[PDB]
Amino acid sequence: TVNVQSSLMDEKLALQPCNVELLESTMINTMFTIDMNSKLKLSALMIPRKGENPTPLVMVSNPHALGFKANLNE
Amino acid sequence: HCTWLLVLNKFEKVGLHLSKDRFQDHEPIDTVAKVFQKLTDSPIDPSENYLSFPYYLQINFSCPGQNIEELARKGHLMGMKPMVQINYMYSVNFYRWEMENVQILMEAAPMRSTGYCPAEAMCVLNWYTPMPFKNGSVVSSVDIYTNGIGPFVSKKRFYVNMNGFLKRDASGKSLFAIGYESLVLKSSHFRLSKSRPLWYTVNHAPVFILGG
Amino acid sequence: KESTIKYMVNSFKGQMAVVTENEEIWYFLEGGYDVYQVVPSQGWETYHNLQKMQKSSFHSEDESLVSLFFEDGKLFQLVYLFDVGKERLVKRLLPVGTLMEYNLPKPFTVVNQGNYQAISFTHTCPFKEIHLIDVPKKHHASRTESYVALPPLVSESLGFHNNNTLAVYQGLVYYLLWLHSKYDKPYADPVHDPTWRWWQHKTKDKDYFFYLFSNRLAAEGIYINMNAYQKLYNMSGDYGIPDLFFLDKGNWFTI
Amino acid sequence: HTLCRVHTVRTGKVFKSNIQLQGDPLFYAFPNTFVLKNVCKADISVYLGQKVFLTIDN
Amino acid sequence: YWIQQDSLDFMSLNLVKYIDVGNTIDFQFKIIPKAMSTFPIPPVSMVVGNPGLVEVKTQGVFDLNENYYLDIHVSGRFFQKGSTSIALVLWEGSSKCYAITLLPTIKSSCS
Amino acid sequence: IDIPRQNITVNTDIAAVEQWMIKITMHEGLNIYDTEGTLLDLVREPILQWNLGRVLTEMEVRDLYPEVNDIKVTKSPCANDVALIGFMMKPSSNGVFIGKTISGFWTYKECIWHDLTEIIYAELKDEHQGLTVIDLVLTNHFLVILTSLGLYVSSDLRYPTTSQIKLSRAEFCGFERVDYIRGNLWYNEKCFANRESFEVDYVTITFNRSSSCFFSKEPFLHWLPCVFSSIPRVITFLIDQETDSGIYLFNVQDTKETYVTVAMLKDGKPSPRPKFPSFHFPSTFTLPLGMIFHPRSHFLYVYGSQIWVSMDGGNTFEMLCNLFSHHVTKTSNSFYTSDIVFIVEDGRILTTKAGLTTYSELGILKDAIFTLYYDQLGYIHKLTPENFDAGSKLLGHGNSGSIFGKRPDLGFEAILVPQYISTNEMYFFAHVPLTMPTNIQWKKRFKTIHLGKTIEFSKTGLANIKNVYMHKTEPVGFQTSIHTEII
Ligand SMILES: *[C@@H]1O[C@H](CO)[C@@H](O[C@@H]2O[C@H](CO)[C@@H](O[C@@H]3O[C@H](CO[C@@H]4O[C@H](CO)[C@@H](O)[C@H](O[C@@H]5O[C@H](CO)[C@@H](O)[C@H](O)[C@@H]5O)[C@@H]4O)[C@@H](O)[C@H](O[C@@H]4O[C@H](CO)[C@@H](O)[C@H](O)[C@@H]4O[C@@H]4O[C@H](CO)[C@@H](O)[C@H](O)[C@@H]4O)[C@@H]3O)[C@H](O)[C@H]2NC(C)=O)[C@H](O)[C@H]1NC(C)=O
Ligand SMILES: *[C@@H]1O[C@H](CO)[C@@H](O[C@@H]2O[C@H](CO)[C@@H](O[C@@H]3O[C@H](CO)[C@@H](O)[C@H](O)[C@@H]3O)[C@H](O)[C@H]2NC(C)=O)[C@H](O)[C@H]1NC(C)=O
Ligand SMILES: *[C@@H]1O[C@H](CO)[C@@H](O[C@@H]2O[C@H](CO)[C@@H](O[C@@H]3O[C@H](CO)[C@@H](O)[C@H](O)[C@@H]3O)[C@H](O)[C@H]2NC(C)=O)[C@H](O)[C@H]1NC(C)=O
Ligand SMILES: *[C@@H]1O[C@H](CO)[C@@H](O[C@@H]2O[C@H](CO)[C@@H](O)[C@H](O)[C@H]2NC(C)=O)[C@H](O)[C@H]1NC(C)=O
Ligand SMILES: *[C@@H]1O[C@H](CO)[C@@H](O)[C@H](O)[C@H]1NC(C)=O
Repeated sequence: TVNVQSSLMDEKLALQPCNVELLESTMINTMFTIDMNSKLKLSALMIPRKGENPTPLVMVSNPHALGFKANLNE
Repeated sequence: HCTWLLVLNKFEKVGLHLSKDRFQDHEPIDTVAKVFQKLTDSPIDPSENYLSFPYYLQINFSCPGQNIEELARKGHLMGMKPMVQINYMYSVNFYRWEMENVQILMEAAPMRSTGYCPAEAMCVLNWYTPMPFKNGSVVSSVDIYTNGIGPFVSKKRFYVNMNGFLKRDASGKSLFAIGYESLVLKSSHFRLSKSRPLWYTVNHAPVFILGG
Repeated sequence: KESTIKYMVNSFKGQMAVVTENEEIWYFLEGGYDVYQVVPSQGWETYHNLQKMQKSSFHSEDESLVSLFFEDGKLFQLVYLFDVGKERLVKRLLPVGTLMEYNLPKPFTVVNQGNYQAISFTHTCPFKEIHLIDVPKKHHASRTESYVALPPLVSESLGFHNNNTLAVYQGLVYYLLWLHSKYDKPYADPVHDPTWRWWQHKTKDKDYFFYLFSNRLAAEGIYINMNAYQKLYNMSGDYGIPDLFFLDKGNWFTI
Repeated sequence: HTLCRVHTVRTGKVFKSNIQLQGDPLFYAFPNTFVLKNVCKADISVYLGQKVFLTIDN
Repeated sequence: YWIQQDSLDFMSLNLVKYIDVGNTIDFQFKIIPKAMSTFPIPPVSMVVGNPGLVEVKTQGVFDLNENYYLDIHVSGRFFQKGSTSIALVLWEGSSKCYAITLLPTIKSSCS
Repeated sequence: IDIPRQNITVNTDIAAVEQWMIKITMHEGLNIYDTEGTLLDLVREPILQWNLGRVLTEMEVRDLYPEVNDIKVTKSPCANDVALIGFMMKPSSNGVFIGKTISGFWTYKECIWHDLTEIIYAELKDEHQGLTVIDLVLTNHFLVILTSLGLYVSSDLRYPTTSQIKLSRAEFCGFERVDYIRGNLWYNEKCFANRESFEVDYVTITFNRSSSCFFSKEPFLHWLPCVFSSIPRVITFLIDQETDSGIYLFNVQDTKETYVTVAMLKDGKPSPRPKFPSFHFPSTFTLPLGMIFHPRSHFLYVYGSQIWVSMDGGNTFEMLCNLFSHHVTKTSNSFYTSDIVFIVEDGRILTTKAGLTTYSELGILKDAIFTLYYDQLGYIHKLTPENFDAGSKLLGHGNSGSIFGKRPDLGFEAILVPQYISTNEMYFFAHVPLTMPTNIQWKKRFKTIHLGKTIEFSKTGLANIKNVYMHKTEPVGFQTSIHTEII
């Protein structure tokens, strides 16, 4: 049983730490339905590393059928 | 850096003299009815009675390396106005008075001193505030701080306490009833004297006295 | 046991100062079982030298302690400076926190940095920082009644105040406190907040009055604002743990 | 030693049970081995290779 | 230092606001200090150009993390026109930050 | 994308209009990748409609290189990137040459050079060997050119009729080619985009040498003396529109007195009887040279051998820099990012930002003749004949440290001794060797420049300076010290 998280610390490899501290939401638990002339709101909470500046993005599998507007606020 | 300077003035000498006066009068005076009568286009009903507290708070501030008057002119020209917070301390006799404790938040009003003024506009400039007091207290603490504009001057706490040990004479000058104001401090008094306690009731003593 | 205490000064808020015959001040914090010598000490020498560098007017080479006392939790000592020509008695401040922060011999160790070694002082405080959150409203906790009386506006171009304007300010503040006193009558009155009975009908004319002031048509150029003189019940201002707390029959608080 | 540490799972052999294999075993046509996991139930999987193993357990 | 202004149309460094008679302009800024901070005193010092035609009320609050929130409320005195500039300066901040001073202009006039 | 212009501006009138900022983002709410730029309106800019003069072809501009003596720039207040460059030349060159740009000198090639000699000659009545332009200033609706032979004012930029710029000559008399060449023009840069009634443009002209100051209101056709009736010399007169006052910088010859006087601007004319008592600079203020307002602000700067800044309207000044036997020649600044650049004699460049008492030094430039320019986005440019240098390194915002290779060391050749005063604070005492010449003391002393600076140590070291103390006598052998926070 290889534990990749621990193996990604060999000094020869010399990886860089993850730049985001937290990225969480309750949206992962359930699937959602959009009926005709209906909309929904999704929420996520993200905390970056002390010094790093990660850029969050939101994507959709089917852009022809689904449109999104995303707002990131502190 | 900069420090506040607060002084008590009289009603009859608000701008003429900048020297300190002692908080000798504890009765409101009625020398204001005339100006309120003269005031028409204002929400003032002639029925209600209007009279004044004696004394004013004169406020200026000093920073090292610059004289006071150009500092006051500067503070005015930059938009800064003192804010004053007067807090009263209740009397010990809760049988006679009530334990209730009040505050009053005021803002100082700039006034040019009544001097010659070679300059066309501004001169010696001081911020004045009424000094209010109420029945049942003799200790009030005055916190002065800027309104956030202009130069920064640290919040300073003064005490304007009633002086009940004075008396008037024929000439009208405030002279002490307890003793004679006829001595000057000398270095010989403090050269050989050791430190001594200062005893008083902790929050309700207006006047401090030190002997020894 | 070599020293003898001349007298004791208390803060009534958790701190105490001790003056001996040798004129050395010791400090005691009621939390701990420790007395610290503050005035004859390395930190005081540092602070005194800094006051020399800053050219403070309260600090001199030769001085004599007249006495010391606590004012609202701050240690103020009145001292006679023996400056040549400008000798004077003045009340100075003793910042004991600053004196403790500058006491300098302290446990330190030589750490290692990039092929170089530097002096790292060993921290002694069990915590990095302490903070109070969810504090309780100071004015409600200490049961204080607060008023506001802002100065009347003036139409003068430079913004200065005459003696008559200050007289108007004086009378308005007096009348505010007069209503404060007359609010203690036994009968309820229809509307709380005593200043209501002062404004009453006039509250319907505000625009008119304001008009006459905006165009500088109003009497002596003074403007008396209704909202300027009133008793504030709820404000969000200075915070932290209030000093006094009042409790009545099972009511509680949290910190 | 480095990376993962080996351990072998072997149960039901505590006594000399002799059950012979019935039928002809299946074999994955391709030379490489593969493990196909049931997406919904993690425990169920199929090892495809020289011999085909369908495990309800992991 | 970092200056945060989350209100839209207030984000731009240069901005001009118009006040009519009796109208009022309110805005809020947040200052995050990336380092120690001069905590007893506010990190922002502000000055007004011709305070004779504008009255300014400023409220400042510190928090747990030493961030500084200030709210500025700007109103006109009486019926006259003119313009004044209120400058908010991070006196402590070094000369290397992209934005140290902010210079709103308040006009008493027809927008 | 294709945006109809009616979706942005929706009117087309020749008037002073502000240049827009552009931000390209991947997602406006979820701001992830963004780029900054500008947008300029070409049908409304006043100066762009007119034709400046005979355009100089290639191989003709470069013939001016051996003749150029100084460079001057106009900023075009409301919309930057519309600057004009003027060559000041030695009496050998018989012409007036001015170049114009549209992209803020980002590319040297895209600069159009014109010769306005014939337009001046049309209204010229005093011909001489030299007519090279001494100074030029661009107001919101007008252009004022102090040519060697006189002062000229553009007719009006809003209403174009002639299709070529028309310059009318403003008259003062007894001014020889000599008085005009020592003149210079002071103009408070403010943007009047919508031109409210109270907003007026004032321009003052001062010539060292019957007064030497003169000043004038909007159309600059009638110039009146800015001072009325052992004589103070008005170095600079400025109009404070916000407080409606006149500000004089006075220097008295034969003594060392220097003072700024503020007077109420009664009926459009500066009154006597100063508004409030005048501020007197120390006697150490050797030679003042100028006094300016930072654009679209109320900060007042006085420069020369020393640099002073005044909060409020010249009531009190705080000296932020002293220069010994050196003087500030030219000043440059931008309303955007509020950068201030002082170009001192010897080529050193001091930098600051408006309202800050502390300043820094960017570096030393050895170019013989040059000037510094700030465009709309705050990018700094070095302008020399045949070279417009934007910066060796580019950054996402307009930093002004792009031109110079690296930030300089503010240190000096002295001996420091460190002393702990707490766990976190520290002293550095700078030793001035006993027997050191008094004339050499300053070489080993901390200055005002070191406030708010960081101290670095080669082995391992980093700390921040929070206060600078001067104590000549208290320790023997040390004259200055810094109180420092350790990092
Ligand atoms: C920063 O950048 C922005 C970018 O847009 C810039 O905004 C622009 O500022 C201009 C100021 O110079 C504004 O001009 C004004 O335009 C008015 C028209 O308003 C109408 O608004 C409707 C809804 O908003 C809109 O549908 C309508 O659209 C079109 O209008 C056309 C007429 O121009 C018409 O042909 C079309 O069919 C359609 O209807 C308009 O947008 C003008 O009315 C207004 O006053 C007129 O000015 C013009 C020329 O100046 C003149 O011919 C006319 O007589 C009016 O002049 C007089 O005005 C004074 C008071 O101003 C009165 O006393 C007189 O009686 C007249 O009314 C003005 O010009 C422009 O609207 C605005 N654009 C946008 C999109 O908001 C900022 O100005 C820039 N800021 C800085 C500091 O630079
Ligand atoms: C700022 O406020 C301070 C105190 O509030 C003022 O200081 C006071 O100045 C007066 C000057 O009139 C001093 O009065 C004394 O008068 C007698 C009688 O002539 C004279 O003999 C004394 O030598 C002195 O002049 C007073 O002592 C002084 N008080 C203090 C505490 O310094 C100051 O004048 C105000 N400054 C401005 C510019 O308004
Ligand atoms: C503390 O309370 C006392 C009494 O409650 C206040 O004194 C009283 O003030 C009123 C108003 O000035 C006086 O009314 C006056 O009465 C006399 C005679 O009737 C008359 O000359 C006036 O026309 C007016 O009607 C009242 O006499 C006076 N009481 C006494 C005993 O002097 C006092 O002002 C309060 N102190 C403060 C600081 O508020
Ligand atoms: C404000 O000061 C003025 C003086 O400038 C005071 O007016 C004087 O009042 C006395 C009353 O005894 C008259 O004798 C003087 O002639 C008045 N002066 C002038 C110039 O007329 C006025 O009383 C003061 N204000 C208040 C509220 O007392
Ligand atoms: C241009 O403006 C019109 C409204 O006048 C709008 O319908 C159209 O979508 C706009 N064009 C773009 C590219 O947004």
